[PDB]
Amino acid sequence: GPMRTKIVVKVHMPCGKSRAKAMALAASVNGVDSVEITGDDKDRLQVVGRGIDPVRLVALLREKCGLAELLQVEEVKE
Amino acid sequence: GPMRAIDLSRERDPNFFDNADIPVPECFWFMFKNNVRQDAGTCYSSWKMDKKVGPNWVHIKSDDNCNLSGDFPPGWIVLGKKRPGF
Ligand SMILES: [Cl-]
Ligand SMILES: [Cl-]
Repeated sequence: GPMRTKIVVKVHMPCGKSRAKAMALAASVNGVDSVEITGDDKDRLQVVGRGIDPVRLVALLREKCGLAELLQVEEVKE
Repeated sequence: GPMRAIDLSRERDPNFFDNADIPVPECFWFMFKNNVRQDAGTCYSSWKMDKKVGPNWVHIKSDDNCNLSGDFPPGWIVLGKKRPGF
């Protein structure tokens, strides 16, 4: 099937309320299939989906959370 | 000694989550700046990823045993190892 991609973004989201806003944003992005929080500090979003533009995703997060940094983009090997 | 300042056999696992809907990635990667661990995660073997490494955005290839290849900025390195069960 179609190429899927894993994207890991560091996001400024110090508490649960801020995490929920970031997760809701990410979940609404066209081609996102899943969103999970990862990291020791719970400040990474792990997103998996189809045809997502990672830079646009980061732009949208940055203008909602105040800081967002792309850490990893990896096609899903399948 | 020690002979190696970076020894992945002595590193704790990354903080990660294997998504249920995609294949489990075979490798752990670990990123160091002047031998101090900065981050860690997962990636596929026999594959590739794009990764932030200090100030740089780097294309990193993996071989069948999680050896990683990329052009890292000075003081930085990303190293791989195969996860147990693979
Ligand atoms: Cl970025
Ligand atoms: Cl997985």
